Amino acid sequence: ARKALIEKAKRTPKFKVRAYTRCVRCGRARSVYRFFGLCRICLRELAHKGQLPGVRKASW
Amino acid sequence: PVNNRIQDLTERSDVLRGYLDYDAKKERLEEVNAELEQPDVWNEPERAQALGKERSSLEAVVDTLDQMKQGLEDVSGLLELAVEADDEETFNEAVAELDALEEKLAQLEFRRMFSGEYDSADCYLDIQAGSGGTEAQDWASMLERMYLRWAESRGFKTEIIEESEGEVAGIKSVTIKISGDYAYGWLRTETGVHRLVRKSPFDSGGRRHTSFSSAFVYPEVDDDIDIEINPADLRIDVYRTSGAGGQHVNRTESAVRITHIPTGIVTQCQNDRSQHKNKDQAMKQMKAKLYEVEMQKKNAEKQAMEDNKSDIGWGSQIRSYVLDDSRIKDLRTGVETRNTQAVLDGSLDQFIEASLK
Amino acid sequence: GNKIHPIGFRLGITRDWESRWYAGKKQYRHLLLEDQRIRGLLEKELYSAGLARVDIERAADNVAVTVHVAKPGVVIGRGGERIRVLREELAKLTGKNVALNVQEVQNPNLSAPLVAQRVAEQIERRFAVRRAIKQAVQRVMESGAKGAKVIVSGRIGGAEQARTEWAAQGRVPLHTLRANIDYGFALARTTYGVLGVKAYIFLGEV
RNA sequence: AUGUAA
RNA sequence: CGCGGGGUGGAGCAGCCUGGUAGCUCGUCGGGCUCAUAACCCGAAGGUCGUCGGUUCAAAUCCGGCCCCCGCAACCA
RNA sequence: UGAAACUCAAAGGAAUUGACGGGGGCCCGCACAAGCGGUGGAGCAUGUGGUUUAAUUCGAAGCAACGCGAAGAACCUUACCAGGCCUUGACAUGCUAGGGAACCCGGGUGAAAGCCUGGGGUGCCCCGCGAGGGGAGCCCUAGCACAGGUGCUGCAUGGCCGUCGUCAGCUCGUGCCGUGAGGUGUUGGGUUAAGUCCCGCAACGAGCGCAACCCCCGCCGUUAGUUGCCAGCGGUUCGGCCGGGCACUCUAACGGGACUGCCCGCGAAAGCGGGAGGAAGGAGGGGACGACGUCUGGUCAGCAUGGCCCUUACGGCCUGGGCGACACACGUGCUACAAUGCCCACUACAAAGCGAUGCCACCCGGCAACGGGGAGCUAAUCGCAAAAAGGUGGGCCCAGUUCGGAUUGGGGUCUGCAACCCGACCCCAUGAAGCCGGAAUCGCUAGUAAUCGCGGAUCAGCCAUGCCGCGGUGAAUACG
RNA sequence: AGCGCCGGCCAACUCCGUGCCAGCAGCCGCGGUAAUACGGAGGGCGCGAGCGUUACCCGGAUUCACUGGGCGUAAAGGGC
Ligand SMILES: [Mg+2]
Ligand SMILES: [Mg+2]
Ligand SMILES: [Mg+2]
Ligand SMILES: [Mg+2]
Ligand SMILES: [Mg+2]
Ligand SMILES: [Mg+2]
Ligand SMILES: [Mg+2]
Ligand SMILES: [Mg+2]
Ligand SMILES: [Mg+2]
Ligand SMILES: [Mg+2]
Ligand SMILES: [Mg+2]
Ligand SMILES: [Mg+2]
Ligand SMILES: [Mg+2]
Ligand SMILES: [Mg+2]
Ligand SMILES: [Mg+2]
Ligand SMILES: [Mg+2]
Ligand SMILES: [Mg+2]
Ligand SMILES: [Mg+2]
Ligand SMILES: [Mg+2]
Ligand SMILES: [Mg+2]
Ligand SMILES: [Mg+2]
Ligand SMILES: [Mg+2]
Ligand SMILES: [Mg+2]
Ligand SMILES: [Mg+2]
Ligand SMILES: [Mg+2]
Ligand SMILES: [Mg+2]
Ligand SMILES: [Mg+2]
Ligand SMILES: [Mg+2]
Ligand SMILES: [Mg+2]
Ligand SMILES: [Mg+2]
Ligand SMILES: [Mg+2]
Ligand SMILES: [Mg+2]
Ligand SMILES: [Mg+2]
Ligand SMILES: [Mg+2]
Ligand SMILES: [Mg+2]
Ligand SMILES: [Mg+2]
Ligand SMILES: [Mg+2]
Ligand SMILES: [Mg+2]
Ligand SMILES: [Mg+2]
Ligand SMILES: [Mg+2]
Ligand SMILES: [Mg+2]
Ligand SMILES: [Mg+2]
Ligand SMILES: [Mg+2]
Ligand SMILES: [Mg+2]
Ligand SMILES: [Mg+2]
Ligand SMILES: [Mg+2]
Ligand SMILES: [Mg+2]
Ligand SMILES: [Mg+2]
Ligand SMILES: [Mg+2]
Ligand SMILES: [Mg+2]
Ligand SMILES: [Mg+2]
Ligand SMILES: [Mg+2]
Ligand SMILES: [Zn+2]
Repeated sequence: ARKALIEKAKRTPKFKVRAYTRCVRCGRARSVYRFFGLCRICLRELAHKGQLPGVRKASW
Repeated sequence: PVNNRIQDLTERSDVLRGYLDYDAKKERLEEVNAELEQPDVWNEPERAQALGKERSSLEAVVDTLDQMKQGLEDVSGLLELAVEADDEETFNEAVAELDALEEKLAQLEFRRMFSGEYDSADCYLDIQAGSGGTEAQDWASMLERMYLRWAESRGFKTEIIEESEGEVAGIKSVTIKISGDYAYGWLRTETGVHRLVRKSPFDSGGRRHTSFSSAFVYPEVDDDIDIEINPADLRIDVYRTSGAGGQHVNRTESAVRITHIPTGIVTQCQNDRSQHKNKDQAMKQMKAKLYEVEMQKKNAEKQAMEDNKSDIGWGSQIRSYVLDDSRIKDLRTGVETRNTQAVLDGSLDQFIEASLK
Repeated sequence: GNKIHPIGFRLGITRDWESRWYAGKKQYRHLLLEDQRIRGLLEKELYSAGLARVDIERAADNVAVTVHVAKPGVVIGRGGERIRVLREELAKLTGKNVALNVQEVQNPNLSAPLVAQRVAEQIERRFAVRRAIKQAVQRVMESGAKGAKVIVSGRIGGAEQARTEWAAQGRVPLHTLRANIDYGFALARTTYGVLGVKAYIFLGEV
């Protein structure tokens, strides 16, 4: 049960509760960041790639 | 769901026509009808028995699988004639005579269970380690607990009789009392050596490792201790004692000898001065010699089990549960279920019923 | 095992982002997604050209995708034929002023992602993986780079036992921030399975 | 004190 | 029906004769130490006292009957 | 003196590189010691093993699995189970046959999915005033190729990560020694956090590591002065409130500053000890950063991917249930067992962050959860926001108690289609165990441990005592 | 027109089936799911009225060493 779900998460529900974030890149249901539309894994991949504007390795 | 409870009767009848040889019995039943028609068949009434009752033994097979292929086809047209007319009696009348054919079929499937004299005795299950080592003593324990969950499902008693836990970790031997109905019939087709192939948690460099264990199943017969002995086959001889004693040993038949006629065992006594204090002894010792011989028959039968089982060793599998690519091949028949950790939970129906043929 | 990505490690020190613009809390997500689709479409269609970098800029309602490639002609087309053909296919999805540029790749044999796709291509061509790797590192050093390192992981030669082969020359100081090192990755789909490629080129300590 | 068997 | 000694947790044994508490060792179950096991450490559970019949307020214990068990004895012709 | 049958594809000699030793030497790390606070005992939360179940989906397994993938399971999620269902499919592309297909609106049935239906109406584009044939994105039923699978293999794989280990190491080029594996360099003496550097040497160099270059905190300067700040005058309805000014503090960029530089002492040097100057000194405090390789380590359930398997089903939709079970067992935590304490009233001082059916000032209703009004704020302006410990005053007086809040009854608030399984919060009543914890065991050397609160991601809500950050108060002890 | 062989020795390589099973084998060793080592096929190599196997003899065996070996630690200096 994956592609039906990476699809069904897009489609409008019967009640607004049933809507849920999937990672728009890989389809992940867990640890989906609202700000990026991405999961923690994709977020890390792109960040290292440099394809996230302003996003950087945070050191303090 | 009723049109799926007739589809399971179509599968249970084809498997019944496959092992029972629907063709080698439709053909054999025809040659019996050709010999018994002649009025000159009662020439040696012994021969007519093994054919007239054999014809009824093949008409309980051929004719039953004919009334199951035609009777279920008449139900596939009776359930769609009550739906398109809202007729609710034609639908109570196409399942009543459908559950009677499910008993004609379930009864004829007890040609798998009625193949072993007495297949309801509260049997025992003996799992032994061997091969593999510590790995197999773990494997023997997993195979132990698996059958326990099996009996938990179909409704039996799980009283462990004898154990021997492994030295490091695991079980060397177990004896379980499967007290239930058709108990021996179910577990009978488990007698063998089950093979396990996986990464051993006990190997220093975590290698792929094979370990075996056995399961031996016998039904329940009872004590069968002592057997009755009437004096109608005993032949008690009397004579005089030998050696010291004086006059009262020269004119006295104080010694006895009890020779058992059918067994051929002899036994004497001469200890005490009385013929019947000796005859007491000679009955005593005689009971002992028969208890030895009737024991030696059973121990001879015990060695028959030992010498016909064997050997929890390599070239000796009946089923191979390999957990490193998720398969359990029962190389006897042989199914190839991919649910390894579901069979270890007790789903042996997949094997038992299919391997009673 | 361990080593961190050497480009993501130098962003805003020795290395510059590839999608450079601003967006707020309410917009960021949707812009980024289509932006990756831009990267998506072009990555396949422009492969044949020798696609090396995809810099992207945005101003209020319009976006300009500047494509670095070794063979610009293969991108633009005939006298400008496809560069126009692309811009329309592009801004169809985008829906905005999609100025599609091209830029020269001065010496592809000093562009790490380029070197990587070469070898990945080479081993789909059933080449001697060790020879490919030794070759690859030598041109990159010939072209003047102060150092180079290339590694390929997977069923090498088709072998059942996966292995890692690498080769290196000069310096490749991945711990030094001030060292400019281009990095690139290439996936080689074969009959027996996937091979991974890493290419490290040490351009200099800038 | 010990740790079999790819 | 010879005399006399026994039968008690899973095993082996104390406690009876001076009636009211059943205790010791091992084993067993839980937890620890160890990569893991044994050893070791902490804690726990466990017994119709062979039975049947009652004496006494009260029987493992006192007194009989039966059942097995070990030892001795079975001589003079 | 001295066989054979049988049996094995070796038994051996020396030397090489490692690994190990209940061998040695020299070293280091909260490893021990020296201390402080705990865990194991109680109650509860959470994860796991078992067992249970129609299903209690799956993976993780000593260190390095177990508040781990799960940074948000009532339905959704969801991969499991039961039942009701769908066959070109929820999704991709390309056809063939007959049709209009757009698109919007309803009926019945039904738990929904679906099933059986009744309607308005493709405006498109070629000839013509035109009927009308002709374009095709798009649908209906068929037939296809196909899609689809969280099904198997992490022992076929990429990528990513854990780990030894921030450990001080791992190699190459040329030369030299050896028949050869290989050694030399890389060893040795001194020094360092360090294969750090000095000296010596059949070595001479070099690469990956070490260090540095990067970020936060420390001191200071430049630029800049509201939405931030008032040292000084004015007015001051006491609210930087208004004028006014940018000194301050602050904010955020850019720089300076520390290099054993200087003095003394030891030393061949490298360096080591002490002193001054200095905000800072011997690497100033913290972060980022993880060598060749190891664990046939982890992940086919993020994703990619070879091979293998399912095609009216191992695909897909839905409703309900399950993932929350409970005789037990272990890990991680929360609250405690009290007077250096608990409670009540009043009263101060933080930082880092977040904010449009978002935060929501102030007002009213209600014991309260909250509800109803309603100002402000695209954020140094407005709000979350009360920081808590602390401080002042009062009550308690050693009592399983004004400790402790588990359990349960009842009455509600809010979210949400819906709180039976299975949410959080509020209120009244109920007021358990627990009197400091066996064997055993963990963390931490300075703003550290202990303790005290605040914010965020995820998210309708929330089972968060979890995690990631933030500051407040602030120790003990290190012979070895 | 047939016979042997195609892991290395040793010349001739891929597909399917099988899954430490069936089986191969002269030695080293193959087979426990993707086998150039088993069985089949295609393809190839070697010989050809033959091709393989078994047994035996000499050779390789410099491994009884006259040609032409050794005895400190490998087998081997007699206790003197
Ligand atoms: Mg939700
Ligand atoms: Mg045993
Ligand atoms: Mg292990
Ligand atoms: Mg006499
Ligand atoms: Mg007489
Ligand atoms: Mg032993
Ligand atoms: Mg008593
Ligand atoms: Mg124990
Ligand atoms: Mg008695
Ligand atoms: Mg021999
Ligand atoms: Mg010797
Ligand atoms: Mg030696
Ligand atoms: Mg040592
Ligand atoms: Mg420690
Ligand atoms: Mg300590
Ligand atoms: Mg506890
Ligand atoms: Mg799995
Ligand atoms: Mg949660
Ligand atoms: Mg559901
Ligand atoms: Mg692996
Ligand atoms: Mg991997
Ligand atoms: Mg695994
Ligand atoms: Mg060399
Ligand atoms: Mg060398
Ligand atoms: Mg070294
Ligand atoms: Mg060395
Ligand atoms: Mg160095
Ligand atoms: Mg200043
Ligand atoms: Mg420092
Ligand atoms: Mg560093
Ligand atoms: Mg593994
Ligand atoms: Mg549910
Ligand atoms: Mg304040
Ligand atoms: Mg306020
Ligand atoms: Mg209290
Ligand atoms: Mg007290
Ligand atoms: Mg420390
Ligand atoms: Mg929340
Ligand atoms: Mg909190
Ligand atoms: Mg041949
Ligand atoms: Mg060859
Ligand atoms: Mg094969
Ligand atoms: Mg072959
Ligand atoms: Mg061969
Ligand atoms: Mg010879
Ligand atoms: Mg010779
Ligand atoms: Mg000679
Ligand atoms: Mg010799
Ligand atoms: Mg010798
Ligand atoms: Mg001598
Ligand atoms: Mg000698
Ligand atoms: Mg002599
Ligand atoms: Zn993702």
